[PDB]
Amino acid sequence: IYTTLKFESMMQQRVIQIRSIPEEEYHELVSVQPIQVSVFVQSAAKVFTEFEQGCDTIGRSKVESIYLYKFNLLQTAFFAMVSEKVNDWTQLYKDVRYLYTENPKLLQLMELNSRRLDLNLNLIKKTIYKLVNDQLQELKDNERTPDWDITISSLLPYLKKTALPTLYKLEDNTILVALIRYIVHDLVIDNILHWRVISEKSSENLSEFIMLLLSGLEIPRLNLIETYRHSREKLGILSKILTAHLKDILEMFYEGEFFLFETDEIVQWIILLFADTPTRRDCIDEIRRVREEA
Amino acid sequence: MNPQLYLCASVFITRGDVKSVSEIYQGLQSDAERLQYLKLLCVMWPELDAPTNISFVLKDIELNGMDESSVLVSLIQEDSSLTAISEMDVNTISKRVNALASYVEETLIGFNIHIRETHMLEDFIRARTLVVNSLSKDALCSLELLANSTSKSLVSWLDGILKPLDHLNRRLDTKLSIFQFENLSAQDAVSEMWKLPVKEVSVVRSMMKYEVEPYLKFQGSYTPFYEVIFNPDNFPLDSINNFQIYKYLSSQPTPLDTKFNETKWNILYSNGKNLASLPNLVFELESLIKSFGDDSQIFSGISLNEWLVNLKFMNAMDIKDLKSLKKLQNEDSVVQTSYFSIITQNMFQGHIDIKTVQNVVEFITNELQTSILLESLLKLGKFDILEQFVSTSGVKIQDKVIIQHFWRFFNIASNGSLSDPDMKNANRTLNLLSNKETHSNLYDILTIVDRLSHYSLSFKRGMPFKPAHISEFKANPMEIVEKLLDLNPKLRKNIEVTFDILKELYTALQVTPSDKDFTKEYSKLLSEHINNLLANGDFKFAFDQAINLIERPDAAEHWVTIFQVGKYIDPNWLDAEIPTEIIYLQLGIVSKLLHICPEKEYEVITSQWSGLELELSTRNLISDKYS
Amino acid sequence: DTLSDQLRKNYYRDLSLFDPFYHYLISTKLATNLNTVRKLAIKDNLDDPSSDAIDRYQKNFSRLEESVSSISFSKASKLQQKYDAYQESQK
Repeated sequence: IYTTLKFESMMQQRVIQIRSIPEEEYHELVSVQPIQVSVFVQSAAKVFTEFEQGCDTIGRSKVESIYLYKFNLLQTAFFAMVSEKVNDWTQLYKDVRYLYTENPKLLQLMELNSRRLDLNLNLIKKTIYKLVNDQLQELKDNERTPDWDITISSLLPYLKKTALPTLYKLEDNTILVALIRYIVHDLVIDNILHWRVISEKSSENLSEFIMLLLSGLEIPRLNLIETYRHSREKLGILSKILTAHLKDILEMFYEGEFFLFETDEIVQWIILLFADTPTRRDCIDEIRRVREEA
Repeated sequence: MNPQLYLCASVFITRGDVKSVSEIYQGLQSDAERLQYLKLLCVMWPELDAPTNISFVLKDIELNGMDESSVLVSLIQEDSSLTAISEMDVNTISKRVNALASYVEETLIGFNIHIRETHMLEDFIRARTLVVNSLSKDALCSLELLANSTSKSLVSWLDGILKPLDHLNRRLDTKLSIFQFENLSAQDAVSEMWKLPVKEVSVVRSMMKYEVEPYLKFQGSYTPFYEVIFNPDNFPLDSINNFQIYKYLSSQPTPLDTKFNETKWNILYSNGKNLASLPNLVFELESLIKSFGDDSQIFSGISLNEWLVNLKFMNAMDIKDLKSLKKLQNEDSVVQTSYFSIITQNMFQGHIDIKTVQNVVEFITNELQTSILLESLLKLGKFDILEQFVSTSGVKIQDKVIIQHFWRFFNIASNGSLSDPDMKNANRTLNLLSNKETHSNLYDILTIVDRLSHYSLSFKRGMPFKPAHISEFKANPMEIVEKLLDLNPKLRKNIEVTFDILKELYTALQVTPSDKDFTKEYSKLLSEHINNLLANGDFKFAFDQAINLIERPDAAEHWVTIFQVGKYIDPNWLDAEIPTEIIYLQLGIVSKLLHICPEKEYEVITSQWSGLELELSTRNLISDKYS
Repeated sequence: DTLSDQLRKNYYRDLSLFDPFYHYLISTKLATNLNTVRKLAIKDNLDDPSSDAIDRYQKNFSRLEESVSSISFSKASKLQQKYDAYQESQK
């Protein structure tokens, strides 16, 4: 109870120093390695060096059992505050990965940070998830007179002047691949597959829409990533499926143009858009069978 | 007279023989014979015979020149019974004459009357009246003989003795003889007259007019009236009848003696205290005092006019007697000041005109009397008349008296509204102040108490807030705002209005704020709003205000209220689970709080943060049931 | 009754003070007084025929009238006898 006596009180000396990191350091940016962090990040190195420093006054053995409790808790405490002092959470996220680069002992700190990001991605996903089905829902209720507004004032401006420019600030091209993949695969196309039917007229409406989607999901820096081009090619192929009479459709399959379509998906796309005939039949068994022979 | 004629005459006299007795009387040649005959007639004539039958003695004597011997001769001729009486031996005749003359003289001496030769008829009528009255007890038994007399002495005796005695005897059913009444002292005679079966003004008036006034006028002295009747022992002034008899006797124009006015005053001055135990006492005293005339010597150095002036204020002084009024002159200056202040306060009650004030001026330190007058108008809420009087007279009320009456009205007021009669009177009272700036705080107090009356406010549970209670909150004006937030749900979101009320309370109560901007008071006020909003389920507005509180320089003093937002749980949330959005907000405020809270609280604040972060990590943010 | 008693008292007093001449005068004076009271009682009964004044008179004065009449007659007779005896002595 002597050892407990000092451990909570030096917890106080670092916390006073954290409140003491001068306020103007959370708003100014310093150049450091190339990434740019805020002026406080480098001062920040001292606090967690200083926690190891404060341990010398009775070390481990006398401290081993709560250190992880006490270490993780301190990492958690610092993390929460700087979100309210560092306005731009993306500016915020970059600082935090840089700190746990400098000293790879800040385990909880990365968990907090990676989850902080997961959140911000989901925020971007949720807002975008809402618009697309809704425009698609909008298309759904008035085939004849769609309100193209859903796309026009909020979704694309979001992407071009809001969603996407935000994502540039975070700089990690593996992740953007995860986001673009999300919209194309899990959002847009899947809802489209699950309508009861995609009216003959709805498809062209839908055709005007998605293409508008391609226009806002083009990230030139990524022409170099494989699935980025495969998503954009595929979507390019999806609009084309949507506005053709049956004969052009078999022609594509054979051309490998169904490279990005499962036979399951190829037939399902056949099943949703056009009425039952042998014509749909000869073509469907042909694709599953040529797919069978290969 | 001839001895034989004297004996014969006595027989005719005792028989009531008017003819023979008148003929003998007209035959008498000398005044000595007439005197001897009138003595015999006075005693020996039958007392019950008509007084008119002896009226022949009042007629002038016709000297018919009949000799006594010729008359004696005719009488003995006509009545043979006289022979045995008149024709005896000389010694028998002398014995008869001497026995009869002794009886006649002894009878007259028994009445203390001597018939004088110079006044023979007057003394005969008086003697005969006493002889007859000794038998009949009628004091007017000789009225027919007296009415035929031209003697002023007999008329004065009739008016002064006989008529008073006849009225007294008829009134009391007494049979007092003239001789007994004339031998009473003047005091005893007046004492017999003052025996009244009932003491009423009508009875006393009849006795005065028909007994006492004629008797005292005949005696030539009114001294028996003041000694026996008109004294303090007979006039205790303890009944309306005794007082009205005193007023009636005090107005009699006889007697013009200084002793009357002294005795009248001694009755009023000794017994006038009993008058306090009449339709209008002041008017009765005024009428009595006016009846003395303007003789200042009677009044112990106060003029008639000064008494009449002083009488007008007796009701205002609660003084009911002249002796207590004179005693006020001997009282000290403090007692005199108190009485004069009561006079002015009583005279100025109700609706008054300028003449009411002029009457007090005619009666008239004047400054102290005027102060008591103004205090009485203030006391009675006569503000319209007070404002009119102050504007016309130029008299100023002392600011101390104004402030005393302000607090009197303010402390009685039932509520703070300027519609309340006592709040109106308190406000009117402050408008009399010559310098409003020196007492600005009293107007600030009226203003804030009116503002507070528009809200639901209670001093204690079940006790209404009165204006007077505002002074109890001087040590903590925030407690009024705390009670306002609890009782008025519309104020919970209106921080500007409650901050304005708090600034007005500090101004009115002369409480010094922490700084010019009320920085600490506003932080505390914001803390009380957040606490009240959380207690009422309004997490949104509590959160918005806790973001304003956390950015304040003194936010560390209020860390508990900020922490309460970070741990808030609404029992009406779905499944009693914190909505996911609210978890982000609570994390939101708890780690801003980690930068400002006391270092000793870091563990508790971090534990709430980690509990919310763990809960958030369990949620499927894609299919969030608690969104 | 008071008047009858006062007349009776005065009469017997005056008779007791002391020649038949004195008692003759006292009885004659009382006879004249009683005659005046009689005349008054008769007048009252004439002015009001319902008055008992005559009966009151007879009740109160009859014995006194009888006594006075007897004494007056006795003394008048003694006066005459003394005179007749004197006249015979002179003859």
